Amino acid sequence: KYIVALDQGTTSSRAVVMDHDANIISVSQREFEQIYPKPGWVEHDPMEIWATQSSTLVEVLAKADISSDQIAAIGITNQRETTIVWEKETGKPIYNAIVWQCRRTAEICEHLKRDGLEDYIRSNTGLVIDPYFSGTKVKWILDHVEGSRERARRGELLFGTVDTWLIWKMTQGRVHVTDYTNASRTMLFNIHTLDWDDKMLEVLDIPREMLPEVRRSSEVYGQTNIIPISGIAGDQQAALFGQLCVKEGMAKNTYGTGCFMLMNTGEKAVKSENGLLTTIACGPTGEVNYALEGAVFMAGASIQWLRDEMKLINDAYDSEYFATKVQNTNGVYVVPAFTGLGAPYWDPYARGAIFGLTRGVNANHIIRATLESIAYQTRDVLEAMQADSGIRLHALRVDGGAVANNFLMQFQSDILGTRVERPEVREVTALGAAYLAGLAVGFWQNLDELQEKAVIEREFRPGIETTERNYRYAGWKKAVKRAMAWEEH
Amino acid sequence: KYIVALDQGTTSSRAVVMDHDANIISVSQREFEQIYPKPGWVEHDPMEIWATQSSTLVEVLAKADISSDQIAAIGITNQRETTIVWEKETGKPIYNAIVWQCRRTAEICEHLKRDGLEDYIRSNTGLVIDPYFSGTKVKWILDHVEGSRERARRGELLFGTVDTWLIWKMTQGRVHVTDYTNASRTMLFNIHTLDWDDKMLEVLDIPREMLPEVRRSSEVYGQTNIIPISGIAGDQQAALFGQLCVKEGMAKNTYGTGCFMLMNTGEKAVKSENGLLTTIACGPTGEVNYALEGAVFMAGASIQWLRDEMKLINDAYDSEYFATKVQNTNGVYVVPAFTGLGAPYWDPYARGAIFGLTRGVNANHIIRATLESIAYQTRDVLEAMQADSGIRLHALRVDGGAVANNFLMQFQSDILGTRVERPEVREVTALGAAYLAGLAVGFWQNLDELQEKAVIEREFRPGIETTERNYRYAGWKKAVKRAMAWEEH
Amino acid sequence: KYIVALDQGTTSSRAVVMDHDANIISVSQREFEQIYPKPGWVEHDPMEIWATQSSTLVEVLAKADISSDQIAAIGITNQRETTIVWEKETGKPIYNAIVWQCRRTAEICEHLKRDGLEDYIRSNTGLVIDPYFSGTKVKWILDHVEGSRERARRGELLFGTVDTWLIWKMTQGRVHVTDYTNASRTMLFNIHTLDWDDKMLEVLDIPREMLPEVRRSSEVYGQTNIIPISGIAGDQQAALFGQLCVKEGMAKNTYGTGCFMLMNTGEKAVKSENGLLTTIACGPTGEVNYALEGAVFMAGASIQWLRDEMKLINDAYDSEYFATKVQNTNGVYVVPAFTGLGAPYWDPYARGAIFGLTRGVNANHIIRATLESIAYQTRDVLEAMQADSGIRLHALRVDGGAVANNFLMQFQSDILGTRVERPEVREVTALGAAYLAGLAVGFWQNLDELQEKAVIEREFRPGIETTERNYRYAGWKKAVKRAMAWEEH
Amino acid sequence: GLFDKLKSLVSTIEIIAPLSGEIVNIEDVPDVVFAEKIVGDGIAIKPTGNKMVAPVDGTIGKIFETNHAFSIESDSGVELFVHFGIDTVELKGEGFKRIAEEGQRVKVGDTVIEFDLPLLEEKAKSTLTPVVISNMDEIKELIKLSGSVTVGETPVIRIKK
Ligand SMILES: Nc1ncnc2c1ncn2[C@@H]1O[C@H](COP(=O)(O)OP(=O)(O)O)[C@@H](O)[C@H]1O
Ligand SMILES: Nc1ncnc2c1ncn2[C@@H]1O[C@H](COP(=O)(O)OP(=O)(O)O)[C@@H](O)[C@H]1O
Ligand SMILES: Nc1ncnc2c1ncn2[C@@H]1O[C@H](COP(=O)(O)OP(=O)(O)O)[C@@H](O)[C@H]1O
Repeated sequence: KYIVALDQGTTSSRAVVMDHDANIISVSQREFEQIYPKPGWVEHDPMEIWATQSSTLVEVLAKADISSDQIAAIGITNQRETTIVWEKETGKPIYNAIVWQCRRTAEICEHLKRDGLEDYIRSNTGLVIDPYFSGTKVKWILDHVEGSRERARRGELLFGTVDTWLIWKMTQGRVHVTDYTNASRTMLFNIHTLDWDDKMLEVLDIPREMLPEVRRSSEVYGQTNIIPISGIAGDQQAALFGQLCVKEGMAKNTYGTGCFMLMNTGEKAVKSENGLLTTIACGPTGEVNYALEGAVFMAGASIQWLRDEMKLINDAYDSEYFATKVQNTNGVYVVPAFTGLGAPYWDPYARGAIFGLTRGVNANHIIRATLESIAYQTRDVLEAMQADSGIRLHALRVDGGAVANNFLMQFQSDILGTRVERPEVREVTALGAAYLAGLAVGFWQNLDELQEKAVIEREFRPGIETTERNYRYAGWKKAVKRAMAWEEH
Repeated sequence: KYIVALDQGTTSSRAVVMDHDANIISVSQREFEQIYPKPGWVEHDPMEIWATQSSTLVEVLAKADISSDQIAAIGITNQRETTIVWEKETGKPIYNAIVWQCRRTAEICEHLKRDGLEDYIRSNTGLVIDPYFSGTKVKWILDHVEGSRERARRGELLFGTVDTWLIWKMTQGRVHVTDYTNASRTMLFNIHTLDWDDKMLEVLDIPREMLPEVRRSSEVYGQTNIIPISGIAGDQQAALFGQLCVKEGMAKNTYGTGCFMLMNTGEKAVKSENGLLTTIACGPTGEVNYALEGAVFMAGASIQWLRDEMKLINDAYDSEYFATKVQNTNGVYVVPAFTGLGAPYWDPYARGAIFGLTRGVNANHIIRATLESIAYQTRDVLEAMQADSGIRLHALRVDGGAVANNFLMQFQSDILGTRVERPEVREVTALGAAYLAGLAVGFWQNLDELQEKAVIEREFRPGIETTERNYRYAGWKKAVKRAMAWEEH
Repeated sequence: KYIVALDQGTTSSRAVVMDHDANIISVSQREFEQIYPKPGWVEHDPMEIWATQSSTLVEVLAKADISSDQIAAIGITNQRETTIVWEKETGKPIYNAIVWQCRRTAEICEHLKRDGLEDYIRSNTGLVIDPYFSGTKVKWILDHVEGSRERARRGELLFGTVDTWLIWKMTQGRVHVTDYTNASRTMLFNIHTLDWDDKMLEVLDIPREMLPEVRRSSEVYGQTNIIPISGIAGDQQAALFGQLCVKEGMAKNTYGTGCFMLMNTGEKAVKSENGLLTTIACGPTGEVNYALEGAVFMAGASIQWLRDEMKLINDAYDSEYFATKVQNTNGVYVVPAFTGLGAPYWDPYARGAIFGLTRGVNANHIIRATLESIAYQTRDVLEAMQADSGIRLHALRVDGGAVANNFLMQFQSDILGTRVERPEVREVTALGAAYLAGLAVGFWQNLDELQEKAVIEREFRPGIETTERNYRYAGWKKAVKRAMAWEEH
Repeated sequence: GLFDKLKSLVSTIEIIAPLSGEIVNIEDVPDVVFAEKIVGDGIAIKPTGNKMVAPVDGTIGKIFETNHAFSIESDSGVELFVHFGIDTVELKGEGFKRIAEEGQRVKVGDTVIEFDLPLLEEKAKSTLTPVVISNMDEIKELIKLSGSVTVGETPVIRIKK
């Protein structure tokens, strides 16, 4: 039999099928619209998200006909923090999905820093007071609809990030559930108590009647007719798991839409003194482990911008070719602060900028500089992951869409000064959610039956250009300073 | 109250709302993928079609909140001839929608011409033996699945073009219906007897158990929960109706994806001796009228090709600007025979071609020549509509996506030598389906309450370039000869 | 010391320096405007040509400072057949350079075929009655200026192709000279008598007072202050010489602006019964040898068109990448008959055309098909060179701008079914003119001192796709038929 | 009936017959790149029954889209190329049915393309099926065998690396 994985990305919706070994038999992906109502804002349509994620589901199974009774279970991985609020009864959303990227709620984060409620939230959630997290996105939806909050005490409407959104639609409204890794990302959840924090619920005034039942990452939570829905983890926490980074000090970086670097820390919650987040991840059976994290908002979403709005490339694959036509970027820096700067900066008001322009700078210099910022951003948070930990990575394990760019992986190797290990399985976010489902449904009986599938296909070592490393990076560092606090407030 | 219109195009899916006057209050449109499995082939996914048409429906009503009980009825207009066959029980299609454009079944049309079954089908259907029509697309789906036809006598699976596809999905499978204008387009329907032709069913061996109940264009056929589904017409026959071309000799041309020119002939079926089709249209209450028709496959779908595959423009709107940068096309001709040549040629094997190239020919010459072929094609079938009728149009009434190109409308005026009347309502295909629904549901009580809404906004008269008319057109004529019968058979 | 080479192309002007071994020490190139006054016409400005060729000369010498007295001699290679006529006294041209490509004089070639003067000109010149050659381009300049011909008997104005144009400007008007290979290309020269043909001078009425002194390919003809001007050959005849194809049966193909394939035949003039030309080439010391030739007008000038007018690529180098993104051309054929069809067709009225278009055809299919026509054209004249000779090439020696496209060289190998030998010296047209100059000036004492410099750097053998060879080529063959005789006459 | 559910009587490098039939000389094939070993050297097979098989143990490389020919590479580093008939891309794959996928690991005898020899005799220019080593540069000695062969059983070529 097989296990199905729903992996609902910030930009795409992909379903993927696995056999009992671990193989990918079919992968369907269905990209959808990004809604920007005002400049620092991003939004998806909750229905366009479910429309796409269903299409994919009823597409992998048909692609090679197989259905309902050759399938053990369903795992769910999803993009984190984007908040949805819907009418329980009608199953209709009272707004659009305010995405993780969106900067709309910076004013609410300011009131929260004014109050001196800064140290409480880093301590009890591991997070930062920043628009990224779910918490204050729920306050904004309630503060902009008329009567939504009273109606939320009377229970007519309820909250959820994308994992609880999708399972509700799949289980005709019956079960309404989050897992631990996904709940932690809301700023409404205590990471110690492992349950919704009630001061954090009071300062933003969310009725606890809205919230889900935070269940666990491997466990059957309901059925699906469309059959056991048994796994859930935030896509970055399941990618750490498909990478089998299930013991302490083990880490990976995903070059997806943004770049997310996490490191398992086991049973200990480590306080970041260097701009990182303390989140929750899974241990070898799907239990609560803590992790350390750096979130940058902007990796391959920058290549999406050169292709769709700027129209400089046609494919994102073409970025490798035009970038290796020039040799250097002529002095140009690109800071992709399109939705502010994530870790370790955490600046809501920073915007994207291009720097050092001269008349001889052409489009290949801009394309090469966009690819370079993915690498420099990764150096910013890696440099921070060592100061917080103590560990020194001598290799870097990667995954994502963008790891198929050989120039980026090599440039990443030179600017870092470490080796960069690349798997022949690029799809490890889906796999991490599937192992998570197979586990609960007795399909696998833990990770050692999956160890012999982490082939590390290509390896990237520092060539002789790694001697420019610091010179190149000091130009990136003075470039970021100047994109900081652009938006006035 | 309001009436809703579902207008499901070859490329887009659009829903539009009307008040009791006639106004468009909201219009949602959701474009979808075109599948080309082999070169002369086009296919849509039946589920991608319903997915889009539902999205739109549950989008116009929300766009300005209104639902189920401020709405009199639902009208359905749809792209004609594309065949779907599905599992009655599961509501799952045994193939993709073989589109009207698709050239896949040319071999079956050849066996039908070999048999001397040419004059029978022009007589009893008004149509031509050509891959365009539905008939032989159903034979190909049955001849390529294993067991599909025996299963079709035992009734497990049934046929439908897009109107019967959409209403089935909307009425949970209960009613399975076509109208007269839509049924006539299949080559399986007698236009005299006004019921399925049983010789045409035998030569292609379709079980009559597959077919729909051919009901009428204005009549409540069922309800919809999602409420009276009361109107249905093929999109070109409803555009003739929104244009109020409801009496004989009245005509219009739509510049949509293809160019379709129809003329009402009332109670008489006129035999075309000049490459046109004898189809069915509506009379002032939605009754059977006959019409005369010229179908060209290729109008704004050619501008879609310059934007998506060639990447020469970014918007289709940009075609006007780059085309009026040059003054002439330097001798270049474009023949958009991408899916063969429709009327009056009817050549399955003709393919697209560009002609007269020189080193000084740039991209604006190609863009201007693509816009010109829309105009020359329209001259080909207008010239034929006069030879078949006897009438001489002194103006040309138009509608469509592409009528917002002022250069095309003006070039159309010069190459024809007649005036070109343009409405301020571009959306008359939807409206024609809505009047059709309002009628049955007692919402309007016929067309004179809608006469004072046919304002003819801009008028285009022949400028002094109409003296080049024939010289320009004789170059188009020797260009078509050479794109003919490219594909070998 | 060094030898300088002036190589004045149809599109570029390049000067290149050689040491006593054979090395290229410096190469300057200066591209210039192509003038198209009417569609089938091409023209260069005689002054824009000399302006560029001087710039280059006074640029290689400076590039690495060296001047006048470290240089043995100057060799001249030039594009063939383009006619210039100038005022002897003022050194000002009475028109623009009517290029070899230009189709303007097709009407004069028709009068010449009407007269039955077809067999005389193939016999005494080896050429075809076609606008390509110089002869009738001189009649058109004289027939369009008022008084130019009487003034040409009184000697105020004189004729020359680009070699005699450049040496006149370099030798302040003193010497006015052509070589044998360059004179033969005019249609005004007997290839047997090796002197201007006086019937050919009468039928087009050129005063013999206009003509140059046809000197030889290696010989000091004058000095240059700017110093012995000692070599001259038409660029295709000097490329045969840099390739050391100096004995019979030896051949090469240049993929330059057009594709020119020549084969040395020694002391014999072979009559082409298969659409080729009988021209003149050099033997081991620069003596008259005869050669066999196929001229196609349109090779990398087609890639210039996609870059400059169509704007599909930015570099011609980019054609390899986008062409190898697709795998096939989807059925598309490109016939680059921009200036009619050269050998073996010789159709003045044929124009460029693109064929087999479908909605799924994108820009990479068109780019790949443009590169393919260079290969198919080369198969057309190679196939003819064997029927005229008897020889069967088992390898193909190449040179040119376009041989750096590895996809084209490989596709050329598969469509031909032979190996394709490629030198690490791409610049062999310049070198062939320089050896030609070194020879006369005692700098080298013949070719064996230059044999050990024909390294054949990359070799291309037929991969497994050569089995499609004929299928692919039969589609090219029915495509050409349809671009033939487009222009009406 | 058909016999694949039934276990079969089972079993210097050999190249086992991609097809059943009689051997013909590669130089007796009417297409010059095979007849003169331009694309490789090896032999042809005049086929007698409906399927082409994997000729060695390796990975499939390219099945052409007309499904008339495939390339494979033995783990003993040999690239063989099997191509049904000559100028067969014209049939636009009409008589073939692709059984396998391009990156596919295989063993000797595993089916890769099934055909319809009654239609192909009737329509192809030639039905003879070349099987050549397209990396001849890499190999020392080549011994060609003769007579009748049966698909997946009988050897045709012995190479020594
Ligand atoms: N060759 C490439 N070079 C750079 N970026 C790429 C490349 N291929 C894909 N991308 C980017 O990677 C992203 C897709 O990554 P993926 O991990 O599959 O999705 P997600 O970020 O939604 O989880 C897109 O933003 C895309 O632009
Ligand atoms: N300004 C324009 N100029 C030319 N073609 C246009 C222009 N605007 C839209 N189009 C074309 O018109 C078509 C849309 O027409 P429409 O009638 O609304 O849809 P349909 O053909 O599906 O019924 C598209 O093919 C689009 O490329
Ligand atoms: N990579 C390439 N692929 C195809 N064509 C090329 C490529 N590089 C250069 N070209 C073409 O080759 C031509 C230049 O060839 P060259 O022999 O140096 O000049 P010429 O034809 O004037 O003698 C140009 O027309 C250019 O477009």
